Amino acid sequence: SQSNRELVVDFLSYKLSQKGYSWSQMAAVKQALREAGDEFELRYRRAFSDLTSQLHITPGTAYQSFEQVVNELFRDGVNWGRIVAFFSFGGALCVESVDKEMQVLVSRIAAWMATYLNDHLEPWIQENGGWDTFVELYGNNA
Amino acid sequence: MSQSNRELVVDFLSYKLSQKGYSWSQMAAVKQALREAGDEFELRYRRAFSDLTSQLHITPGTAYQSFEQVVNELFRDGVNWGRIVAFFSFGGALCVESVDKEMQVLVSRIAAWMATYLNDHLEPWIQENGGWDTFVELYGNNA
Amino acid sequence: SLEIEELARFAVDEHNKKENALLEFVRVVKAKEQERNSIFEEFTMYYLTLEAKDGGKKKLYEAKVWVKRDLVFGGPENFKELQEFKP
Amino acid sequence: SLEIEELARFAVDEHNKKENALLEFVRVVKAKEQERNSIFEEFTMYYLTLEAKDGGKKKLYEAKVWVKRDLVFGGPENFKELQEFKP
Repeated sequence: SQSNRELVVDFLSYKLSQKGYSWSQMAAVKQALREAGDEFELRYRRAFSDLTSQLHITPGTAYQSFEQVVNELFRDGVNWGRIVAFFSFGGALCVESVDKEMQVLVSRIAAWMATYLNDHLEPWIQENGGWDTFVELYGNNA
Repeated sequence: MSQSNRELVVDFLSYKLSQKGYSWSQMAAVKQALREAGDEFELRYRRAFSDLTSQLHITPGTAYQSFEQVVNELFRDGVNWGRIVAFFSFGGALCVESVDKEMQVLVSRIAAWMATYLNDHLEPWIQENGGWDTFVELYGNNA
Repeated sequence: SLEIEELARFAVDEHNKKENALLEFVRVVKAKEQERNSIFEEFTMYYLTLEAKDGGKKKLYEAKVWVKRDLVFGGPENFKELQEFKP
Repeated sequence: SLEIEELARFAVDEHNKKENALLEFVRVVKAKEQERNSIFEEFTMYYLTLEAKDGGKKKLYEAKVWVKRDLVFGGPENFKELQEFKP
């Protein structure tokens, strides 16, 4: 019923997205960031391999180790491209974790990513017009 | 802090996992299977589906009864997973047609109509046929 | 193996109807099936080698028969179709 | 202006390297620039008209030079490439 509403909204959001429309501004941001991640992983296959190889997450990995490697993306400053790289980095660490039957780490990586956004990126995002601006600069919307 | 940033993290991780055949959650697996089924339906039944969509053009005047009457055709011979997918695809087509006519306000009404139709006419069959988890095992592309 | 014989009979009977021919079904020599059953459609393709008499003379024929049901817009009815029939 | 001069000088050098030629840069006569960019990459595209000496005689040449920047991993040190060079 509430699950049935959630399926209807997800499906309609997808069908609108396929034509360049969006359910909501949040749906448009989710779609733009999904697409941007795929483009990033295509364009930066080799350089991205170099970044993921620097952190093999185990149950004993501390946030501080993730924070130090992520900081490398942002040493020259924050921009939307580097924020996309940061999301792709998190996604690759999750996939790697599941591949190794260390599913326990997916929830932890999500928490780390939210910590890193709060601490390092959100001030820049809010003074640069928010995710609404990202969709304006990257989204393929009608 | 930011609940929007948390939602974008979860959405992006759900997507990346799904691309490798993994699922954030059982709900994420149901959503992905229905997205894929809707795509397959629209490719296979392009011609017959166009005969269904042509029967209803929604305007501010259109009552739920007119929507119900057309969707009722779909399920005349009974409910099955393929017809449920068609139902979702029909609603998707009505939402795209609405936005094409600069009437996005109708999208929320169509979503409400679809949720009403599901709970009223389809949920009893879904529950006695093993629910959406049955749909995923059968149809899902999962690792 | 019994329901294969009915499809082979159908292939001969369908070939005779369509080509104004009088081939006489003797038996199924061999049969292969490939299937695609989804939430949308039931599809079986049968490759039958059969023996039939053409003016009393037994000869070998291969027939391709398709059986389909559309689970979305179709009836309870299946649909048999002869695709190919050659010696 | 000095950045335009560098790109004109690069265009002549790259032409001479590619075509075993000896054109001598004199000056830039006009420069147009367009920008193409995504969140990952910046292109600044220069349409240069330049004067160069061919065997000591001044002639006009059109060059197209691209300056590319990787916005994710790149440094300040950009990448020049010569796309076209014609009299």
